[PDB]
Amino acid sequence: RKLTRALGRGEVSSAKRLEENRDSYTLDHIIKERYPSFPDAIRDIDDALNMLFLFSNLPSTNQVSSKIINDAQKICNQWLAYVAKERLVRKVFVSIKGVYYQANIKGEEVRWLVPFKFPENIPSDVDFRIMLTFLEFYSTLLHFVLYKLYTDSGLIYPPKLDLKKDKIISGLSSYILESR
Amino acid sequence: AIPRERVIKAVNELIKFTSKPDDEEELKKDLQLIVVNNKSFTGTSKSFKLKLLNVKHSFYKPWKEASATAVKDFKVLLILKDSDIKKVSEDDLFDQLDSEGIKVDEIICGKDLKTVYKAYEARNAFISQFSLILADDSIVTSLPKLMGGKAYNKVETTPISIRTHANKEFSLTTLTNNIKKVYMNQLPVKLPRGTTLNVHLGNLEWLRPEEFVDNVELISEQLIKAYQIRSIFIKTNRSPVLPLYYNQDVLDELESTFNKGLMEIANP
Amino acid sequence: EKKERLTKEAAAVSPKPYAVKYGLNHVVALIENKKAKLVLIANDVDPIELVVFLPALCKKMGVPYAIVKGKARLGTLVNQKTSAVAALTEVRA
Amino acid sequence: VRAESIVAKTLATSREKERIKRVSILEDKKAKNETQHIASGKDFILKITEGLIREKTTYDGKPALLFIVRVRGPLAVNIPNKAFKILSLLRLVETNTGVFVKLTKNVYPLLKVIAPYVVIGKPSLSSIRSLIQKRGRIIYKGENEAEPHEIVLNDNNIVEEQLGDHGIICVEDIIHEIATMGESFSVCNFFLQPFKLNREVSGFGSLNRLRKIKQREAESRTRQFSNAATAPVIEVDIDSLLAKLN
Amino acid sequence: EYSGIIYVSRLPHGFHEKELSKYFAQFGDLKEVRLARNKKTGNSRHYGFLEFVNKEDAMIAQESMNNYLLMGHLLQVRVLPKGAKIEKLYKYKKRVLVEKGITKPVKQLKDNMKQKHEERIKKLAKSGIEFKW
RNA sequence: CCUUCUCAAACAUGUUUGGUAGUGAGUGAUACUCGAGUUAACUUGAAAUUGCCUUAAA
Repeated sequence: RKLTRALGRGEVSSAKRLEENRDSYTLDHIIKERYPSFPDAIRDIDDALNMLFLFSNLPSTNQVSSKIINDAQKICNQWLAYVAKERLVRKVFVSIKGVYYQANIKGEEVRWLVPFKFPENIPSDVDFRIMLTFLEFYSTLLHFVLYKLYTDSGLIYPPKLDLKKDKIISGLSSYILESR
Repeated sequence: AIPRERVIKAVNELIKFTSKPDDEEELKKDLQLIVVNNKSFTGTSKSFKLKLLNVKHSFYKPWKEASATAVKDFKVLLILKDSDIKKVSEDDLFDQLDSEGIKVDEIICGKDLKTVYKAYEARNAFISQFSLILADDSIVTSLPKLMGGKAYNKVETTPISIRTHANKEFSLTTLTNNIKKVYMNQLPVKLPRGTTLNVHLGNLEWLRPEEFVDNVELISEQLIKAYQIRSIFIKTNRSPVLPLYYNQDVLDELESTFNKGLMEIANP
Repeated sequence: EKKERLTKEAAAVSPKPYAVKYGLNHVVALIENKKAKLVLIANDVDPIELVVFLPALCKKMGVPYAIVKGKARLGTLVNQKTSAVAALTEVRA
Repeated sequence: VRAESIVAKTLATSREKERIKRVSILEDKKAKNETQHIASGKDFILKITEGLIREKTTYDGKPALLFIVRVRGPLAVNIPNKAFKILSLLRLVETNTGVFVKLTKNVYPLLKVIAPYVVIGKPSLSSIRSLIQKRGRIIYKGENEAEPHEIVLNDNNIVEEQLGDHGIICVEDIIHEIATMGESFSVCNFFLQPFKLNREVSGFGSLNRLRKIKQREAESRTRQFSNAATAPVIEVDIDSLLAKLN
Repeated sequence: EYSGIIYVSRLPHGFHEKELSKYFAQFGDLKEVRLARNKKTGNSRHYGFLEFVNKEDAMIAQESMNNYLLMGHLLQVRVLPKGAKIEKLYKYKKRVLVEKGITKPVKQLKDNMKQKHEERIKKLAKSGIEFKW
C-alpha cells in the first residue's frame, strides 16, 4: 500500500528507498518445527528433490520466474555434485518418463526422478501458486539438508562455481567442492 | 601569379576610393576578393565546411585590436564535446594563451545549445554576438541542426572545425595549438555551390596596403593550386571590381551487397 | 536529499536552488511584493475564505494567476498531502 | 487521437527515415568501393559490458554467430519499409523473439539498418544449449494430418527423417552445427522456429511497476541510439540477457 | 456571416496536410485541406486552411482549438467569413538543381567575356578610376 | 508532447584528405557565371490570411 502511494504521488526515489527497506519472511523455524530429526528430513526430502528437478527443467512464463527456475537449477546442481563427489549412488533406471536414481544418504535410501533435457509443454491446467508454495518450502528444506550434509562431510557450503566452466556446460561440474 | 605592381596599385586605388572627403560609414571599408571558377567549387552537393587558407600575416589579432572602438567588439566562441567540457576551464585557456594575447570569451557544449539556447530568439541573440566561432571536429557535424540555419548565412558565424584529440584522447596542448594556428595563420572562406567565391579580407584600417597585397598574393597562390580558377577580382563594398588574373586553357574543360545479405539471411 | 547536501557542505567547510514556492502566507506576501511570476490556486479549499480574496489581490498586483482543480494535486507538486496554493517566482534560463 | 501524438509520430518517423536513408547511401558507397568522398570505410563493433565500460574495435571480417532479440523500438516511430522487410525476412515480426544470425560483411549493414529494434550478442555454448533444450519448437506435418501444427522439438526420429540427408541425427547435432557454423547451418536454423522468449518484467502491481521503471532506466543506460549513419554495432551481455529472459 | 472554412496558424514542424486532415476528420468530414509552403523547398509556412462540410462542425473545431498550446506553439484558429474560398496552395517539394545545356561555342563565349571585360574597362575609365589595361 | 551525424584512415605530439543540405516571413544593395546558380548585412515571442513493434496494458 505504501509503495503504491509513493508511485501514485510520483516519488520514485522514495519508492526505491521503500523497496530497499523491506524484509521478507523465512521458513527456517517452520522447517525446524516440522522436522525435529535430521533422519526425518532425510526420509522426507524425496518429494522435495522430485519437485525441484521438475521445476528446474521448465521454461520461464508469466507465472514462473527465471529467478525461481535458476534457484531450483542451482540447488539441484549442488545436490548432484554432492552425490557425485561422495559416491553414494546405488541404483539407476532409464524409463520413458525420465531417469530414476536411488542413492544412500546417511543410511537411508533416497529415490528421485530427473527429466530429460527437452522442452516440455506447460498444460496451463495446474495450480501454479500451490506448486510454487510447495517449491519454496522444499527449497528451504533442501537448503537446510544440504548445509548439514556438507558440514558433516567436511565441505564448504555453498560451494563456489567456476564461471568459465558454467559457460561451457551449465552442469554439476561448475561447482568445485573444497575441503576445510 | 599576380603582378606585384598591379596589385599594389589596385589596393592603393581602392583605399584612396574610400576616403573621398549607421552602417553607411562602416560597411563600405571591407575588402572583398571575388573568385570566378569555370565549374562549381563543390559540385552537386552543398558544403558548409569553411576552407582555411594560410597567410603569413595575422588577421584576427588586428580585429581584436581595432574592435575596442566599436559597438560590437570582437568575441570568440568555443564549442566542445559534452564529455570533454569538464576537462577544460577558463584558466586552462588563460595560462596557455595569455602570452599571445588570445582570449576565449565563452565555452559552451551541445547540452547548452540544446537546453539554454533552444529558443530561436535567444539562440540568435547568443550566436550573433560572437565573431570567431571554433568547434570541435567531432561535434561540428551536428551543428546545422543545433545552431540553426541563420548562423550559416555569414562567414564569421560559421563554426571552424579544429583538431582537439591526440592519440584518440582529449589534448589541451593540441587544442591550444589549433586555436593559435587558426587565430594567427589561417582565414576562413565559404565555398558556395555556384561559381562566385567571396573572400572577406578584413578592413582597410586594420592592416597596411602592403600587408593586404601579401595576403592576397598568398591567397591567389594557394587557390591556383587548389582549384582550376578562371577570374580574380578585388573590390570594396559599394565599389566596382578590378580584375587581376586571366587564363584560357582551363576553360577547355567546359565541353549488390544489400541483396547478397538479404539472400544470406533468407532461407531460399 | 537535503541530508545529502548538508554532508557535502560539511566536507567543503552549493549552487542557487530553484523551487516551487508554497504556503499561503508566504505566497500572499510574494504576491504583495510582486515577486511571484505565476500563481496556481486550488479550487476545493474549505474554508474558502483562505483563498477567496486571492484572484482580486493578484489582479490588483498584476500577478498572473490560475485557478486549478486539486489541492491534492498541488500537494503532490510540493511534497505534501494538500496545498492551497503554489507559486513560481524564479525559473532557469 | 491527439494532435500532439500525431505530430510526435510524424517527426520521429521522419528522423528514422532520414537515418535509414543516410545509412543506405553510405552502404551503397561502400558496396561500390570507388567513392572519393566518405566519412569512414570500415566496420566497428562496440561492446558494452558491466559502472559500465565500452570498447570499440574493428570488425575482423571473419563470420560470427550472433543471437538477435527483437525489442520494442523507439517511441512513436513507425517502422520504415526497409527495416520492416529485413525484420520480416529475419522472422522478427514481434517482440520477445530471438533468432541466430551468421554475421558477415554483407550482414553488417543490415544490422546497421535494424539497430534500434534489436539487441545483438555473442551467445555462449551453454546459452545456446539452454535455448534449444528449453524453448525448441518446429513445424511438423503428420502423415494422417492435413494441416501441420507447431510442436516442441521432442522427437529425435523427426530430426533424423527431416535432416538425415545432411548428416544431422539429433538435437545435439543441431546444437553442434549451430555453434560451429558448419554446413547446413542455415538448414538447421530455419528448421528451428524462432525462439519465443518471456518478458523480464510482467504485471502491473506496485512492485512490477517499480521493476519496469528500473528496467527502462537500465535499458536506456545500455542501449544508445547514435543516429550518426556510421554507428558501431552494439554488442551487450547476451548471456545475462538470456538468463533474465529464459 | 461565417463559412465552413477554418484558418489555422502557428502550426508546429510536424503539422502538415495529412496530419491536419487526420486530426480534424474526428471533428468532421473535410472537403479540402491545404498548407502554405515555400516554393523552392518543401517546408511549411506554419499556416493552412481546412474546409468542413458542416459549418457547425467548423465552429466547434474553432472553439475547441482556438487557444490550444501544442509543442510550445499556441495554435490560432479562426472561422473565415461568408465566401472567400481557399485557392492557390500547391504542395511544393524540395526542388533539385541540374546543369543545363550550353549551346554557345567556346569562341563565342570567349568573345562575349572579352566584350564584358572591355565594358568593365570602359566603366572604370568613366567612373574616374585610373587603373592599367 | 518525439528529441537532433558528439568522426575516420595515411605518414612521421605534428602534416594532409574526406565527413556538416537549415523554422518561417520580410528589408536590401553589388557584383559574377550560363528563368538557373552564386554575392556586403538587418529585424523577429517557436511571429504567420492563400506566389497554382502493443505488458508504456486497463
